[PDB]
Amino acid sequence: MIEVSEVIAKVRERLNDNEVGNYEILDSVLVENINQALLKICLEFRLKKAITRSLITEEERFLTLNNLLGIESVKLDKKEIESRNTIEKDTGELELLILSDRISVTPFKIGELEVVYYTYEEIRNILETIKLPKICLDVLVYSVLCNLLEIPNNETNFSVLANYKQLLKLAKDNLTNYLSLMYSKNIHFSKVVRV
Amino acid sequence: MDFTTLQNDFTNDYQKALIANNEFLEAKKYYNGNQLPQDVLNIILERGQTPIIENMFKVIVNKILGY
Repeated sequence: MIEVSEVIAKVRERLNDNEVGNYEILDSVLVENINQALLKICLEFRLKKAITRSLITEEERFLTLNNLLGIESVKLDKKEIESRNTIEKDTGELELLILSDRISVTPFKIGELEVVYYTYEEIRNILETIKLPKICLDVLVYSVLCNLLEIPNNETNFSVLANYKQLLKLAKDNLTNYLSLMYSKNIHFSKVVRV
Repeated sequence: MDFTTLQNDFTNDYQKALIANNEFLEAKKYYNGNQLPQDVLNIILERGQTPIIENMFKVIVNKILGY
């Protein structure tokens, strides 16, 4: 778990804005930028998988998720749902209807939905805590810092942004190392193709 | 002529003919398809591979016995 205070402190130090009195960058701006960074980080690395198992009937037809990034598996009464669409097809094959963080089934059928998806748990207060591995700290800083360096404070801000991009790439490499060590098999040989 | 020397001479004859009877049973196992060892079979089956056994000397013995 990462506290927001330490991310904020590192960003303030890096922006030469570690002054309690002045705060040229408002904390609302920093919290919004941290939300954006959490968005991008959780989308690119698929950090947070969530499972929701609800029921849809004729009364309520939609399943309201929260902070949706992507759906990787849908079951309806232990039956695979195959295609995804946003158009509300009248009849045909059974598809999953996505309505911008509302989930239903296109040629509607009474039943239950077991959906696997991805989530943010974004923050709104400086005293909150980000439920992410500590290795994700440097990728949060260096990603939110590139978002703020492009305020035209200095004539050489974009070269500094370019340097921070490489630093961010290295941080992402570290994060990928961690994720592979956690959630991946410890294998050393491949399997023969069986057809 | 009694049980004592019969048991002792059977032990002496069986222990000195075990290294050849083991090779006889190995040869009869190799003739009947059982040609791969256990560790080689495990190494093949851990990769998801089907172990193929080419019984190339069964047809040789079958040719000589057919003569």
